[PDB]
Amino acid sequence: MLYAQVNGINLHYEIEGQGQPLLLIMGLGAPAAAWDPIFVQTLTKTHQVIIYDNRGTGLSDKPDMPYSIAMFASDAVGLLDALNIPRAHVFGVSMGGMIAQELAIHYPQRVASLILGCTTPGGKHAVPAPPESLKALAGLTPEEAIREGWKLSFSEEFIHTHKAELEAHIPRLLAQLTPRFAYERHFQATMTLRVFKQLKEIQAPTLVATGRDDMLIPAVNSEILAREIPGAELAIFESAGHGFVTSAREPFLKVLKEFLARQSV
Ligand SMILES: CCCC(=O)OC(CO)CO
Repeated sequence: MLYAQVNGINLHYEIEGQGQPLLLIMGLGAPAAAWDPIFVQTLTKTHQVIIYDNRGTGLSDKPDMPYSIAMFASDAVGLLDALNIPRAHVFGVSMGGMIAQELAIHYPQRVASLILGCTTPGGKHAVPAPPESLKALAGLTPEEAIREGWKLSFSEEFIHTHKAELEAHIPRLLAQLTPRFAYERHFQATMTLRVFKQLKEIQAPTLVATGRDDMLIPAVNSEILAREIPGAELAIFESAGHGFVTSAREPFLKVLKEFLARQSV
């Protein structure tokens, strides 16, 4: 129901809670509805949490044009401008983490602190998973694509013991599908990231976090990020993968809240 007009397009967002602003940036082809709800609701107790649909996703406009990480970052800053927020804590997951890096480099004045979740600096120094594995875009229903996607983010035992919790998220994901053309624009956007050499210039206090057994974005990329960014802290969660925000939710909340309690806008 709420929209901000940014760079000539409409971006759907939701904002909740009181406290310092915390902007959450979601990954490849994923709308705000993809956020773990307990994670987001818990953060609203201490922070004013902003979530949103990147262009191409959810209820935002979906222009069929080349997308880039710079463009996504410009959209995020424009959202903050529309909300009249001069400075925000930024947490980005996966491609959202790439957007966050771009924000910290090119718009440092807008970024109070930086949290980089299961992400990568891209380029020849990064380690990707096979492009093949990013086929959670098949011949499958959207529902069965989501269930197959869980195998990339969660262990078999986690999927078994948390079945009801995972399945309850399906309707929220199916409510606004990312169309194939937009998904491809997001995928190509991931190859426009040119930040490795500039990571050392990031001034924001930084936390880098991932699951050790991430099969989609190898966890070594977090070690690379943490090494390059001055003063960056590193949190690797042991029995967890790409879906660590869900499968390591309480340990990550504890680390994230402790990090944020030492920060300000
Ligand atoms: C500072 C803006 C407060 C605001 O209007 O949003 C509220 C109500 O949704 C939650 O933060």
